[PDB]
Amino acid sequence: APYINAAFRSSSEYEVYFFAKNKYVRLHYTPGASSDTILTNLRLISSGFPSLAGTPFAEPGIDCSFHTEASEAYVFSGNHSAYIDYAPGTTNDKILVGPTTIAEMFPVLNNTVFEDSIDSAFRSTKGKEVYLFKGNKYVRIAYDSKQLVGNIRNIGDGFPVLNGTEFESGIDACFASHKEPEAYLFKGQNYVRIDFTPGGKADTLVGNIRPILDGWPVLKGIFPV
Ligand SMILES: [Ca+2]
Ligand SMILES: [Cl-]
Ligand code: NA
Repeated sequence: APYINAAFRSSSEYEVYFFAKNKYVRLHYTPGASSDTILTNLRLISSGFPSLAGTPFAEPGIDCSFHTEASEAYVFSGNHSAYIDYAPGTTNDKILVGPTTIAEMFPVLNNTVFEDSIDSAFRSTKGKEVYLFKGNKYVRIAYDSKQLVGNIRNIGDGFPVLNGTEFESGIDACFASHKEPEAYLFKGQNYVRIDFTPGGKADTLVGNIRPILDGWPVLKGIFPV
């Protein structure tokens, strides 16, 4: 039971979506402060995103997601994917593409460890790049061309600061902060903050690791879900 199974940052400034099982919350956050606030109380994914009702993303829920551009995002559940427009503040949310399987959405992932499911992913600052994580492996993909960038690598090799930590063999969830170029990584009950610089994964800065319920105290008594 990882506390947070998926996360992606909103088109709304300093807002983020955290998913756990078939449910989610929408938070307003402030880097540097423990002052985070719930804007949308824990509820069914299908309630917050009606276009997802009757799909793997509603039940059992979203296990990986990343922000792309505008109010669009990629979501996953097992071996399934959808490109969606969540249209913040309106009844106009919709699936642009899918549901389809991961390999159908991204043929470059066919016959890889990513085909059957993806642990987590976050939006890079460079071009249209996105970091995908599955076990102890990661790879960058450009979401527009849908082509891979670089080789599939061990997290520990691509990110030496994460080598030896609990993130080395996997990342349960993560998202790109509105404060660039930072990201948050989540593993089990813990999380950490990073400062990354595209191309130079080796030059990643990492903070000390903390329990989720201490860094985001507002989730206390709500998470684990
Ligand atoms: Ca996950
Ligand atoms: Cl994620
Ligand atoms: Na993201």
